[PDB]
Amino acid sequence: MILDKKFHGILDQGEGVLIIFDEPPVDKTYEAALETIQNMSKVVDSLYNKAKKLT
Amino acid sequence: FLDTVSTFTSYELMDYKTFVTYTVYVSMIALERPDLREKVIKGAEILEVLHSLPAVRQYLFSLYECRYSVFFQSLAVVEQEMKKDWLFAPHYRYYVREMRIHAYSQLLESYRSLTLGYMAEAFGVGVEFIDQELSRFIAAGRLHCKIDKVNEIVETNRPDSKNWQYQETIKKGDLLLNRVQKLSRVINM
Amino acid sequence: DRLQFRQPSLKRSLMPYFLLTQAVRTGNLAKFNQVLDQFGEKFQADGTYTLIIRLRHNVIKTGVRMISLSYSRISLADIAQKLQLDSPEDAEFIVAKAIRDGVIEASINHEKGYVQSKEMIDIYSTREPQLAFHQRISFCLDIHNMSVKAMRFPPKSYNKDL
Amino acid sequence: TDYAKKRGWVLGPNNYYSFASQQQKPEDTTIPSTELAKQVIEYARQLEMIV
Amino acid sequence: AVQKVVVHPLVLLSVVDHFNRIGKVGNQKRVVGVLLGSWQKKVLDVSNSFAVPFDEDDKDDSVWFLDHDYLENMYGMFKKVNARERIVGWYHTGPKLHKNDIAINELMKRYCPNSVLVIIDVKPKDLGLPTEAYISVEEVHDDGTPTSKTFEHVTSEIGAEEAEEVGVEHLLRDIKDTTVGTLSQRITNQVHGLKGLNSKLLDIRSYLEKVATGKLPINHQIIYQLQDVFNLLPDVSLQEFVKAFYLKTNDQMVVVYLASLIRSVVALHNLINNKIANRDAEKKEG
Amino acid sequence: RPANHRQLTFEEIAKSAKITVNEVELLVMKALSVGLVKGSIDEVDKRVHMTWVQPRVLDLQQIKGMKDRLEFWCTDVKSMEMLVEHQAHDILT
Amino acid sequence: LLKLFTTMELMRWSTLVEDYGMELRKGSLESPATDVFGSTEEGEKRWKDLKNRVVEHNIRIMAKYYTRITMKRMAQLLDLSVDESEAFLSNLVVNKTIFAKVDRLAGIINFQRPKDPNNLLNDWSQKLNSLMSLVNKTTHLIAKEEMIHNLQ
Repeated sequence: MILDKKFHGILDQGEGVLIIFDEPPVDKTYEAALETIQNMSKVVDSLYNKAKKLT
Repeated sequence: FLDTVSTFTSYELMDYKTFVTYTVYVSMIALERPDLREKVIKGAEILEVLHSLPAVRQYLFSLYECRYSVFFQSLAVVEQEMKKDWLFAPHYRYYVREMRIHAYSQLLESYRSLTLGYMAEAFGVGVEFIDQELSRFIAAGRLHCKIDKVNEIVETNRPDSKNWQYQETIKKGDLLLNRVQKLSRVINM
Repeated sequence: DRLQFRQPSLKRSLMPYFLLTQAVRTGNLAKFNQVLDQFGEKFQADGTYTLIIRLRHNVIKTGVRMISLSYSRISLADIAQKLQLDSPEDAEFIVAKAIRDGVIEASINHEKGYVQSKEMIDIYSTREPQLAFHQRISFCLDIHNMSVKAMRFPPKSYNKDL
Repeated sequence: TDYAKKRGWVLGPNNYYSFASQQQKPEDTTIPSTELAKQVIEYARQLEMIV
Repeated sequence: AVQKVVVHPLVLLSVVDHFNRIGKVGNQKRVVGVLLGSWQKKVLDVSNSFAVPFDEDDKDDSVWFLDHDYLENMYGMFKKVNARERIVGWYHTGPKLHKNDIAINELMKRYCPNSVLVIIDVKPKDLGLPTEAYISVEEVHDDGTPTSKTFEHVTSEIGAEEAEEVGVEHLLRDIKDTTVGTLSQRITNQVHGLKGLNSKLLDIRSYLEKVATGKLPINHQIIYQLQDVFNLLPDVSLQEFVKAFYLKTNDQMVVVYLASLIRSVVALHNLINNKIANRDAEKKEG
Repeated sequence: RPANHRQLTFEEIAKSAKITVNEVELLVMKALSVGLVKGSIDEVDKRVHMTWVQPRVLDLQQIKGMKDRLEFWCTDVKSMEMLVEHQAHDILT
Repeated sequence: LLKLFTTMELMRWSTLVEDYGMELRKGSLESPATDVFGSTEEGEKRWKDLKNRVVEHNIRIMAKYYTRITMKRMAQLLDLSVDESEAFLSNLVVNKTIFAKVDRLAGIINFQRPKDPNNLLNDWSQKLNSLMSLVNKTTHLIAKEEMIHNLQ
């Protein structure tokens, strides 16, 4: 069920320590990464345009 | 392979059962459990074609139930079937390692502190082999954090969530830094 | 190794060196000592055998570094045979020589006669974060700021004549 | 003899004791916050000076 | 009763008129005017007001001069033209609070309802808020001192309704609006330190002096709560706030990424045009 | 002590009030029952945490400490203000 | 009723034993205690559930307090087994004990100290504290500034 990720938790064998944690800022890193990836295409295409207009 | 519903028997290139036998590798290995549940488990295709051979069904059930006992026992058949193929020959080294590291990552996903006993009983293999195995999967594998044997029990940390999610953009950030250094290089010449 | 760059030059240039540079991670002294000199041509034609006579005994340092990246507990038999060196003194001695380098992290402890290590490779995440990425933020912001200057001055060089 | 008057450490029951190891106390975070504020000022300068 | 009040600049500008029509007297003592507003609503609102002659004596401080007839006439005509505003209280331009002010306010405490007292300065050298709203109520004293009129500080804000903003903005053409950005924010981030500096320096000195060197038991008891507030922050080591600093610095990193990326996007058109326009202009020049 | 390791222990309390370690829980329970103290200790290992309290009548050393901490705070705020505004006025204005 | 009102102090029920006993003894007021106890099962159920209700109640009272009263030691001071305490926890799960922090090693329980989100808990606390400090420092300061004018 943890592998199914229906909830937040992790098991243990020897120690038997149960740890529960969550990560609220989900929408931040996603949109940030999307912005980076999208802008990469812009910069690369710009490099293509400059390489075309120069050499 | 989502078009398998409309696919029929073809004597021109490859037979249907051969196509299924070929795609079962990428479907079982390259696709994780959510992908399986979303595609093949929800789909009736594998439900229909599992009656073809008893092997495939066992291979799927053993992996889905995370049982390496029968898996390593039938692993020989999988290895022999993997090789001696036309186009599937050069990749026989890749699928094995990929499946092993995928199984290890899957098992270490829901587990943090693992004792040697339960692990040795689960995999049914010696500790000395998984020793060098995991030891290689640390550096060369690059899956999880450092493992310490001081307690004679496998214990990980894996802070790959919180700070690391924000540290996923540092690589593309450095690449972007080099790329704007390139942009600065185009300047004036 | 070579990944992103595909050209039919560096490949052929690295072909004789590929086997040995791949053999570096393995770290076998005895065999590769003869193997290098066997087919060795160009890198030994570099002259005066300098970086290679350094490399020969650098193999054991990179190897013990791989041990530093490996587990803590050191066997008197198993890993001693794996490293092809068996002796109580030189083991802990060379290990200590790897510790004094400061390139790794280890905790020297003696209780039953066995030497353990904490060997924590864990990053700066959730440990003194500010002082950790401080210089990174400053430097990267400096680069991005001189990049702002780089998007500043050339447009002026465009607008100078118009 | 020499290293005793050189290193100037303590000697126990036939054993060498080591001190001042990772016992260093971190900062109060007040000073680096101030120098970071100064860095913010410098950022204000570099971003807007010529303006 | 009243949580907060609203004071329009018009009355203070009427005080500016009080400093206008003086005509070089050579007396220029405190002048008590009559403030008007709406006591109907919970929040007090000041529209306009008028002025009444007020004189005192050099030696004797108990001398105060008001006018009932002029007040009833002015308020009568003002109520005749506008029924949306009535009497509330009075105000003085004196920087210091005289003891006779309780007797001065007692009149409007009798004839009118409870009055609010406003203290301002004759010379606008004060950087802080010139207007302090003081409600007049009778509170039970803890020390056991006889019940007397006590002035309690009430928070206030300076604002205008509709046209007054336009009039002020037109007459000034100097001051700037909020204008979110670099200079508008950094000006505040600079001068605010002085805003606290001059005030605190003007306060804690006279405080330190009058505490040890002085008498007339003004009930220092509240100042123990003052010092208590000063002790509410026992030099936190920030050790618990480290994670908060990490999150804040993470947000700072987000700002860095956003800035760098956006500026990288803006640099496109510039680092295109700077080439393509110049080369074409140059090749088509001759 | 307004500063310098506010953190304390029940040792001093039990020594001054000559009471055992068993009755200090009921003691602080009564202390929280009155409502003059908001103190709540999050401790695991033996510890005592303290909070806001009323000066009430008077203290001389707390007056000296008042003028001291106040003078220090004031000259610090002044020093930082002048230090920042020094370059801030020139490079920004 | 005063002890059941608010701010209940921890005390032994053995002192209340003879109180309820004499409450059964005297017929001046609240006489039909025997009529209340007329049913053998009902009386025991009501009594046991009363003791359970108050032994839950005081826990709910100290739940607001972060003082960490260490119920492990409290069980020793009350001279009771931990089994019925675990039963009281079985009552606590339907009493909504869902917010808490426990330990595998020791029996120390924590009704506070959560993950502490930087934008929520410490943020709100710093908000209220700093704001109250600022406005309070704003009031009595200038209030005193007005008070020293009475000396002139």
